[PDB]
Amino acid sequence: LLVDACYSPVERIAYNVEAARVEQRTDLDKLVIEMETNGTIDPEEAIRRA
Amino acid sequence: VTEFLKPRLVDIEQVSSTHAKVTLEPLERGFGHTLGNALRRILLSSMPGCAVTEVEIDGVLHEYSTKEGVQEDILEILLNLKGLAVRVQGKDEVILTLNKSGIGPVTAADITHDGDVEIVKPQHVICHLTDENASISMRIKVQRGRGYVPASTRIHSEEDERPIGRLLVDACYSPVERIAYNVEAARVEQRTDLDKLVIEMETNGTIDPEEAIRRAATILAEQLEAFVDLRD
Amino acid sequence: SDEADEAYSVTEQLTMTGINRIRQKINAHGIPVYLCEACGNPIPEARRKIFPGVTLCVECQAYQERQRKHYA
Amino acid sequence: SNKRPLKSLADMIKGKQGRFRQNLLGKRVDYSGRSVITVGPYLRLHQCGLPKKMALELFKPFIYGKLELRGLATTIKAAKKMVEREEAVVWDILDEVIREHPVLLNRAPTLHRLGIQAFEPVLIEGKAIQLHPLVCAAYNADFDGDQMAVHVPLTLEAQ
Amino acid sequence: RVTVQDAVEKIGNRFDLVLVAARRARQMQVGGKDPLVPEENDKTTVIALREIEEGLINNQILDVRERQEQQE
Ligand SMILES: [Mg+2]
Ligand SMILES: [Zn+2]
Repeated sequence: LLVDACYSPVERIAYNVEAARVEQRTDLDKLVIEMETNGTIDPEEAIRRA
Repeated sequence: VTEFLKPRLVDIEQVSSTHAKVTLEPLERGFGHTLGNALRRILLSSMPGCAVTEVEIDGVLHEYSTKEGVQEDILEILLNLKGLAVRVQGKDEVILTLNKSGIGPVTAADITHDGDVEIVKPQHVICHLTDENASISMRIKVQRGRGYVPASTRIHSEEDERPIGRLLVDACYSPVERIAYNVEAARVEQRTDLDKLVIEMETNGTIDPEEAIRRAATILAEQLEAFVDLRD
Repeated sequence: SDEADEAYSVTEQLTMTGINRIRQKINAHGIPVYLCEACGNPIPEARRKIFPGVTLCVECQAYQERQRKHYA
Repeated sequence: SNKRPLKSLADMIKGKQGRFRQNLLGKRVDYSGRSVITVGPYLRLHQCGLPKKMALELFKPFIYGKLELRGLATTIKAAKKMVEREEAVVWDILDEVIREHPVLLNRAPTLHRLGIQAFEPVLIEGKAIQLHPLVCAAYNADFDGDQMAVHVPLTLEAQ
Repeated sequence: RVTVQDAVEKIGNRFDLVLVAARRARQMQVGGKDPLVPEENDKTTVIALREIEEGLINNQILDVRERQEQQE
């Protein structure tokens, strides 16, 4: 009776990448991370830990 | 758990003048591909270079003309001056002079050196003087940048004003042409799951592979520092 | 659409409608008639084995084919 | 002074070259322009990638009004010169003007009313209009060189 | 603003909704007024439609406010 072990406190993380323009450079990039943890650490904590 | 073994570059292999294969030996499970893909992307993107940015040829007005005696259109001579692989030592730009006369090919060996500039491929042929008497001379304008700055975006309006005989070649400041990383298990007596990363980088001769990897890891750790603490 | 995909549909409809017309003209399943409906002649055995359900011998059939060739 | 008949009053009204046919319904329209559509698969169903150059041409009076409203241009001539040079604040004014302002996208055989739809412009580089993938069925548009005409609603009621 | 379904539901017509939103947005843009809803840097169009969502705006309310304006 051994169970799968998801030690990592992230239950799901997905990131999307959109467009950004600073003043002239419109080829820039905009990261849109989106994560949920299981509760041991809040999302912002897991992000900075990684 | 206990902790990650931090990678470190055990050796670099200059199997050719340009082709090199560096190695980063101890990598925990799952970091071969993390570090490898991030490193390949940084290297293929953001590496400084010494692209030749202008040419001013004596007796030529636009790129669309022919110099008497040299058998290349000025268009084609500029296209040959694009791939010229030059590594300056001290300044973020420099003005090479290339004088030549007589029947024969005009390689990159025909340029006079400042000493701060090193042409890595002096066999690289620029034009062909096909006249016993013909003579050409250019003021090539190498300068260090990063990425790809076409002459169009380069000429926003101007600096102040550009004379009529000065041609802007399309700058590609990027020493690297090819990255290819293999992650593979590393025979270590301590652990078996550890793997080593092997990066085949294919510069054009003007970037040391160790300096390339160090600059990549610095560019990455900079953004990771921007990430570490948030903030908003 | 690409202008050749619609052309494909047109050609498909054309060939299929032709194929099925020339198929319906066969009428394989049929009745043993055994005698010509034009001249009452004995439709020979082989012609009834080839085409189950003929109504004309080969002579009257070819005759009718000539007329229907021209029209009317 | 030809072989062909002269055109007359009854001809000046009737016929597809007449007034009713293609001058009383089919008219050339301002504040409009066409380009070559591409995919832009990241957009949402309500937006279309408008090139910065088409957007700066169609929305010209709106931009002039903005530059003279915010004081960035003293008079309409100064604003005209600003947006002619394409300075650095004409771009911010473009972002502001375009913000909630649909553009009608239309493709040539308008078989139904879905060959016209209002989209919110998203400014893009280049010169191709970026059209949502799930809208091609309505438009009957593939991305092998078709073109679309964008018109700009001018009134609050048309917005 | 993406879908105007709630604004349509409040007014119960799709042409009258356009008209009500247009007149309120003309008040708010040219005639000069204050949005009854907090404008998040929206044009007068979206502000008018969002107002119609919250019930703050409709034709009855607008004619009543015109009456009150005359009583000013
Ligand atoms: Mg097409
Ligand atoms: Zn017979």
